Amino acid sequence: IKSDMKIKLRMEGTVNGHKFVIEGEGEGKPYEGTQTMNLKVKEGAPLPFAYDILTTVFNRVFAKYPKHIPDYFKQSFPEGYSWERSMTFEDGGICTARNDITLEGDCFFNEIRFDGVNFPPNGPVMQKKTLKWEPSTEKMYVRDGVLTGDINMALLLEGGGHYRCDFKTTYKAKKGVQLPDYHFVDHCIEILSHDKDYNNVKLYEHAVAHSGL
Amino acid sequence: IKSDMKIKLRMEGTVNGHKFVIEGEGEGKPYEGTQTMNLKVKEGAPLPFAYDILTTVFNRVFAKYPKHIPDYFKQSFPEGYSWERSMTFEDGGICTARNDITLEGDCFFNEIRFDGVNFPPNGPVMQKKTLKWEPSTEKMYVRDGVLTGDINMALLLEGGGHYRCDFKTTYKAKKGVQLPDYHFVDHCIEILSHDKDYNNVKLYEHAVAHSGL
Amino acid sequence: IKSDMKIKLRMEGTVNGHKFVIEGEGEGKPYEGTQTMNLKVKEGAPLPFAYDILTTVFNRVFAKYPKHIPDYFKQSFPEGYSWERSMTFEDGGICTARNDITLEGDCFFNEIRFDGVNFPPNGPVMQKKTLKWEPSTEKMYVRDGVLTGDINMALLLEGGGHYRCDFKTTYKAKKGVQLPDYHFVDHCIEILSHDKDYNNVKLYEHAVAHSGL
Amino acid sequence: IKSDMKIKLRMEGTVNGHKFVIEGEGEGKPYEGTQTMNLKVKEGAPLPFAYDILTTVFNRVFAKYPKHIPDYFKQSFPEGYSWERSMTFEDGGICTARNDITLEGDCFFNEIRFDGVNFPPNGPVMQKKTLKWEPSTEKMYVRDGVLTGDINMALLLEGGGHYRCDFKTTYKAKKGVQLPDYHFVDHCIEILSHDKDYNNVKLYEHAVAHSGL
Repeated sequence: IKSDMKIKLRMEGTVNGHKFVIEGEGEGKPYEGTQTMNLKVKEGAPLPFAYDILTTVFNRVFAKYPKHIPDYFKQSFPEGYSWERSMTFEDGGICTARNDITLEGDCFFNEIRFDGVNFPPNGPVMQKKTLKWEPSTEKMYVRDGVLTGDINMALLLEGGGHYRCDFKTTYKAKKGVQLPDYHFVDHCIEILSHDKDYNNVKLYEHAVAHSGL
Repeated sequence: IKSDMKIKLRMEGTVNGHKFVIEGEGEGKPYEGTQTMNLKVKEGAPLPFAYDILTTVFNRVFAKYPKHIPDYFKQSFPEGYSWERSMTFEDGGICTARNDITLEGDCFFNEIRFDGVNFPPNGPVMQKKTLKWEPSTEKMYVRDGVLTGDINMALLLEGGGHYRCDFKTTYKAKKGVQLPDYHFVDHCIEILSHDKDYNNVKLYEHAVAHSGL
Repeated sequence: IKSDMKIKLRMEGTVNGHKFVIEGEGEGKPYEGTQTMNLKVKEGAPLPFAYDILTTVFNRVFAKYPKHIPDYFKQSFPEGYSWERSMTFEDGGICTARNDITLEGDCFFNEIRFDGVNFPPNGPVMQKKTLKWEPSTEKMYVRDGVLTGDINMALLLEGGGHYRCDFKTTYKAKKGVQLPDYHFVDHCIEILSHDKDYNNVKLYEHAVAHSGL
Repeated sequence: IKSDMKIKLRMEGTVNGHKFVIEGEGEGKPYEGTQTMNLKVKEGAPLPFAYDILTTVFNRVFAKYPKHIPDYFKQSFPEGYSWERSMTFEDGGICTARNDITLEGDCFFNEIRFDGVNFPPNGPVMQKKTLKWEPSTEKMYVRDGVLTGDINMALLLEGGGHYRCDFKTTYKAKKGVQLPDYHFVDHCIEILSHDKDYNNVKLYEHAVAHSGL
């Protein structure tokens, strides 16, 4: 894991019955906790739901970990790691997602599956009324020998107000690593640019681990 | 929809990272609320998780509806209907599932996707310690012009005790149908026979709609 | 526990900051699974929230248990039992409640505490837009040597539609009793009459235990 | 609200049927985001449950708010504010709590009610196996004209591992105040000293508001 790394991904999913495929190519700085990616809808264009529900699915290797907190993710390579996540929205929408992350040369490959169910037809996801995710702080703790992260996430909505989602992600190293004590990862994710129907999206994330107050 | 109907299905899914395909062929009696199916694992054998998590995913057409409760499901054909479901287990395991149900001649075809995440590695699902689902009563109510069913489900476990799961299923007719008032559907599902690793399973369900006490 | 029993109760609670006391006197038939009660607001009249949230707090002794299902509740007397319940509404409202049930002569005394928080100010509870609870089926199972009941409950709302609440009640006998296997209790509760601000309410419940389909 | 303020409180509650009263006296620095309190069990000693479940119930006035984030709490006085909270533990334990906060001279008075239900008898709360709350980051957002804070909280347990609780607190000013945009409050709470059965406890909290990464 070098100061500069490339990223490639493929997501296949279904949300509200709508099948899609998205591919991404980007780059990031693992030790600065930053990454940027260009994403293209390859099947199912135009997506009928809020693109924002996908974006946090598009790798905690890209998080700046201070010396005092063991870095579960960077420690996991070359073998790498996978994660699974549930996203429980406050109106009963539920998404499941996974990523199997491999490293070849200077490039992370991401094999992703995303599924979304029970979104109300007049809700902000199906009506595409989301603006952005707010920054967040993920709570990281060991459970059954692997790392779990829980996050209170919120989408800022058109015309004001927020739409809440609770994330639970289970991260699993493919080798033994030094496990961290309870800690936090601050995140900020943003769509830098997109075209009209989000067929093309440029995405960015900054993340930094810390020990709280 | 005749007194006797055939059923065919294909499920593709991933649970705990493990990819699989299962195909099923069966028959049922829509007006008696009964059905039986033979299921075969076509890819991913042997499944590393409790087969029981799948079984309720393997069609509320097969539910005996009395004259006084509009039958959302039978009314929906020939066009048919689809459903989406989240299954929230008490230990944080979450599954998402969907079925798109079509009718050709005397045969229902079921296109199914199933995804499971966040199952604890020492839990009853990953350790295959489930015996059966208990019978249940699904609560059916209209929400946003479509039908929602919520169920408090429980797996009876090896060595006693239960493992709870909450189902929320959204059922969507592909045409206009007379919508029912709040009602119930009693269910009982059972694996009639299986081989050692559940590569072959014979499954049965009985369901009856009612208006409660 | 005779064919006819009297009931007296006192509830103290706070909902949305509003303190109240309600007292009740009634009668029921334990073996027929029926009871009726007259309730009077003694402090905090007029209640600023939907009275319906209280009613299921105003004793599973009054449930008709068939010979084949051990009756945890009737078995518990003369010593009696207590219960605790959480009520999780779909809009984030949460109530907690408890009842300590004693028997003196032919009369059950009920010491009740009820607390409600996080109800949205424009929601159906604070705006008093509830009509009734729908009938329900409670799922009963043993957990840690005591009985747990889970219920998918729904309030029918003014102008149509439902408002969902999930009940979890833990029932604790004050002596050893034969524990039942997994079973169900059907319920129907209804306000028979009330005055304008629900200062006076006549309430009824019918409940019957069964083994499902 | 001065650089130094006094605090007095009274909590009445019931957890697992066990009634108690606790009184507290302390002091804090509202603009430094710190406070300390001495708490005494006045009724129900010795408490049969983990004292830690109470501690975050023992005032966001004591949070350091930077100039760029409107301070909902400090703005609310002299009239003051109240809050309600639900605490949803991962094993089904649920607590409800409220605080009505008044200011007289240099002293905040806190009228508190706390109720806890559905705690498993062999769980860490009833078995008193909690060590401390981990630091946290509360997510603050406006909803229905008032402020809501959600927190992923975790108790560190004896012998390792964590026990998760999700907090939702609704904060209500008793006058009009400038409402803040989405923000965060970092918290750290600690028991500085206690006697054997927690009849006497010295408690401390540090909290700082921020805008995330």
